[PDB]
Amino acid sequence: DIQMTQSPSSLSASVGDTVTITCRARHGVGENLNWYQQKPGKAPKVLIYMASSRQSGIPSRFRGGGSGTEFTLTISSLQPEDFGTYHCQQSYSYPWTFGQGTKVEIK
Amino acid sequence: EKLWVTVYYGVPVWKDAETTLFCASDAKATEKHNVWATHACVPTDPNPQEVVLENVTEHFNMWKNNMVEQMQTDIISLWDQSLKPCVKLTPLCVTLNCKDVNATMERGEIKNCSFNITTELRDKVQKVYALFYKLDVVPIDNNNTSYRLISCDTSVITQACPKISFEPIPIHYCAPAGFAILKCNDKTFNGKGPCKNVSTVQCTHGIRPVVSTQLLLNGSLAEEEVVIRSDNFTNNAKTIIVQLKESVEINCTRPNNYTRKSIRIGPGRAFYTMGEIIGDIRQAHCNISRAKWNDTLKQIVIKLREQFENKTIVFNHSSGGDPEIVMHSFNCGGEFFYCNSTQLFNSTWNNTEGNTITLPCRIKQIINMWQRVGQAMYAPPIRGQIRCSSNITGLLLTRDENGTEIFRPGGGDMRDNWRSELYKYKVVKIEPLGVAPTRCKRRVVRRGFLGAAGSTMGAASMTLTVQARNLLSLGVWGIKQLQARVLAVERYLRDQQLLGIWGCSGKLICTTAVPWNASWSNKSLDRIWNNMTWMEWEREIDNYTSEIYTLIEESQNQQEKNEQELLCL
Ligand SMILES: *[C@@H]1O[C@H](CO)[C@@H](O[C@@H]2O[C@H](CO)[C@@H](O[C@@H]3O[C@H](CO)[C@@H](O)[C@H](O[C@H]4O[C@H](CO)[C@@H](O)[C@H](O)[C@@H]4O[C@H]4O[C@H](CO)[C@@H](O)[C@H](O)[C@@H]4O)[C@@H]3O)[C@H](O)[C@H]2NC(C)=O)[C@H](O)[C@H]1NC(C)=O
Ligand SMILES: *[C@@H]1O[C@H](CO)[C@@H](O[C@@H]2O[C@H](CO)[C@@H](O)[C@H](O)[C@H]2NC(C)=O)[C@H](O)[C@H]1NC(C)=O
Ligand SMILES: *[C@@H]1O[C@H](CO)[C@@H](O)[C@H](O)[C@H]1NC(C)=O
Ligand SMILES: *[C@@H]1O[C@H](CO)[C@@H](O)[C@H](O)[C@H]1NC(C)=O
Ligand SMILES: *[C@@H]1O[C@H](CO)[C@@H](O)[C@H](O)[C@H]1NC(C)=O
Ligand SMILES: *[C@@H]1O[C@H](CO)[C@@H](O)[C@H](O)[C@H]1NC(C)=O
Ligand SMILES: *[C@@H]1O[C@H](CO)[C@@H](O)[C@H](O)[C@H]1NC(C)=O
Ligand SMILES: *[C@@H]1O[C@H](CO)[C@@H](O)[C@H](O)[C@H]1NC(C)=O
Ligand SMILES: *[C@@H]1O[C@H](CO)[C@@H](O)[C@H](O)[C@H]1NC(C)=O
Ligand SMILES: *[C@@H]1O[C@H](CO)[C@@H](O)[C@H](O)[C@H]1NC(C)=O
Ligand SMILES: *[C@@H]1O[C@H](CO)[C@@H](O)[C@H](O)[C@H]1NC(C)=O
Ligand SMILES: *[C@@H]1O[C@H](CO)[C@@H](O)[C@H](O)[C@H]1NC(C)=O
Ligand SMILES: *[C@@H]1O[C@H](CO)[C@@H](O)[C@H](O)[C@H]1NC(C)=O
Repeated sequence: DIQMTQSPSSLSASVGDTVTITCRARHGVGENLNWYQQKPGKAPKVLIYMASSRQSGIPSRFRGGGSGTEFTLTISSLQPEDFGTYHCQQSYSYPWTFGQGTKVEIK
Repeated sequence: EKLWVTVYYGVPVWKDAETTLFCASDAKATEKHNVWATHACVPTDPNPQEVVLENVTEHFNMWKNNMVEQMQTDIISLWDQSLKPCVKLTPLCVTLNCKDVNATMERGEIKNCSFNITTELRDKVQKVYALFYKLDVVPIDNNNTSYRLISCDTSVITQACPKISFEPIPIHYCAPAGFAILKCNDKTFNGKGPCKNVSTVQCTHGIRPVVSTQLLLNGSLAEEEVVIRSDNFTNNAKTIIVQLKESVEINCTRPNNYTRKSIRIGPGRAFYTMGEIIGDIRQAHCNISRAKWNDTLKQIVIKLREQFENKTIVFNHSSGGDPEIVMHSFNCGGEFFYCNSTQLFNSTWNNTEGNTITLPCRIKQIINMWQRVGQAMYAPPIRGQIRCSSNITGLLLTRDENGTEIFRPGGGDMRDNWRSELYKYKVVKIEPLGVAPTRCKRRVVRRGFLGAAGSTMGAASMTLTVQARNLLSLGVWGIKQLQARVLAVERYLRDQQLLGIWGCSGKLICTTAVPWNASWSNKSLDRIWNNMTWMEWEREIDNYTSEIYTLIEESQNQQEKNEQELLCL
């Protein structure tokens, strides 16, 4: 099983700034890393598909990229609606493991 | 009394030309996987420039405008590029066992078809079922329940990738450096002939690549009145493009919800089709306000009467035939609607109930779009209630005998939709070099780009810098961008080479040693410099230009360079 980590484990920022969450793999996965947004008490929804491909309905404020083992999610012009826990998942090889998640508090 | 040839660089002279144009878009409009690939276009400038050309009258002809053919080529190439990396439905051409789905309710419009699919991935025949629209399935074996998918026998059906969006995004056309686009600003311009208010732009306004027939949607409206345009106009076999003064709001809908299922075709590939119907079954329809359409026809009839003399005008429905060409059509919401439109062309005007006209509409998935044979697209189900609320801004009419003219909704190819937006634009080629007589021998207020074009040669001659400071500086748009840059480079170097040989590489005004020959133009300098514009002069000198150039290089730079070579001693 490919082990996943994420950094920072706890993040906070004010409305309108730009933040970065980095998801790290023990082994390379090409571009096959998905990003999800989980609201407290709700199931997550996917934000980014193959590392950089954004899901329709998600505003352009959510950007991402990277390859190999180090990937980033960049959230520009942070909004109150962006409060929640972000997760990253590898689709390259089975099991499709997840990182521990990053909690984003909005101030 | 002796006049000498002098070379000018930056002459506001243009000639008609056909060139490759490149695209631009509003980078802050901006979804990817859009069929129009607008993310590959150069971002537009917030400042559009727009220089009004005083004293310039230009001849515009919408029916021979290369920009329309170029746009059609780009639109078709973009569709083929977008659809290419998608699932082919070749394995899906199988015998369908179809029964009517029982239920303004529909009466047999949706069929429940069960068929068995042979799949490569495993030797496996699976009995699957799917829902299809009546227009998607062609009956076979007489009265048997056997059907096939429409156009399978004539084309290879390509499934559109569900991630592909069909939303129109305005596309700006921009001339390569060294070329310019002239825009006609006449309020009642009829599409042909002279235009008085002509402005120069680098890029056109945004054009929404809306694909429709009979009625023009979105786009742009006329400013003063309804304008009816044609080519010969006498010839009944010519499309009449009607641009409206005020838009008509048309609200089309597909009230059914449905669900979507995926039937695997092969590894990594599946057929996306309609599943169980959620909710009741209601006919798709479109609501257009009656009073607004009534006034729209009143204005159209007035203009048609003015151009066709005081004859009776009657609007009829289009002749029966293939729904793709005899019905109004559009791709609103990602689904493809075909609407009857008869209620809009069913009245005699010569010289009463219901606030809204409801047009029945039918949904089709297998589309032989662009009037081609051998290709077809399958649009996956959207699974949603499509509220459209689009603007009608123009009509395409055709003409067919007791003193009455009969008009039908219709048109030719999709080009008619784009002329409506490109009618005011012309692409021209700038040739910044020219020659003129002056009194000087070598003896070894600003308006913007081409703003002096309508001025006399004098007064215009002090703005040559304005043009000199201009000119220069893997999909469809990438290649066209590459061709545009290479063309601009080639033209800049041709001009620089000509200036280099003459002996004028560093000057906007360059004096030569070649005397002026009275046979070229037997006119005094005041008759030339204070009467003619640079374009009239260039046309007048167009028969002797190669002679002047031959004399200037031969006698001025291959002899100056030999006389100087001898004088050093
Ligand atoms: C002429 O102009 C009129 C007036 O503008 C045009 O009308 C607009 O039409 C568009 C196209 O439908 C419409 O935009 C939709 O608005 C919906 C409002 O509820 C949105 O829900 C919808 O978003 C979905 O589709 C988008 C395009 O695919 C996606 O970017 C977006 O993320 C959403 O995607 C969801 O749904 C799709 C379904 O296909 C699915 O694939 C995805 O997974 C996801 O579930 C659109 O933004 C505008 O609202 C209309 N404007 C008005 C004022 O009504 C009209 O279309 C033009 N005429 C023609 C002929 O094109
Ligand atoms: C269309 O036909 C399919 C058959 O392929 C229908 O499927 C049956 O539906 C009933 C209940 O409606 C179930 O009890 C059966 O088990 C289904 N059989 C299958 C899937 O083989 C389907 O209901 C019909 N759908 C519509 C929209 O009419
Ligand atoms: C294929 O389907 C038809 C009805 O559509 C059925 O009569 C036939 O038996 C099926 N054959 C196989 C091999 O599944
Ligand atoms: C002429 O064209 C310019 C283009 O900028 C426009 O602003 C102006 O109103 C037009 N005038 C007339 C009389 O058409
Ligand atoms: C449609 O017409 C309305 C009329 O009020 C206008 O506000 C709207 O911007 C128009 N939409 C388009 C896409 O042209
Ligand atoms: C216009 O159409 C008429 C049809 O009567 C034809 O005689 C005429 O030659 C046409 N003229 C042009 C310029 O197309
Ligand atoms: C489709 O779903 C909507 C959800 O609001 C519902 O109102 C509508 O009636 C449904 N359509 C039909 C035809 O039942
Ligand atoms: C269209 O008009 C009819 C009139 O009965 C109405 O019932 C229907 O809801 C309208 N449809 C839309 C999409 O507004
Ligand atoms: C279309 O729907 C809009 C919804 O805001 C409504 O205002 C408008 O009157 C409708 N037009 C027609 C022609 O029914
Ligand atoms: C529309 O014009 C026709 C012309 O014959 C007239 O009979 C009809 O009553 C008018 N309808 C409205 C709603 O103005
Ligand atoms: C055309 O319009 C006339 C108007 O009198 C009508 O009688 C006729 O049925 C319409 N349709 C055709 C196909 O002629
Ligand atoms: C439009 O509806 C009328 C209703 O009488 C029908 O006769 C006509 O054939 C329909 N047109 C098309 C193109 O289906
Ligand atoms: C066309 O107008 C006539 C006028 O008598 C009317 O009877 C007929 O129903 C109209 N056509 C449609 C499709 O409603």
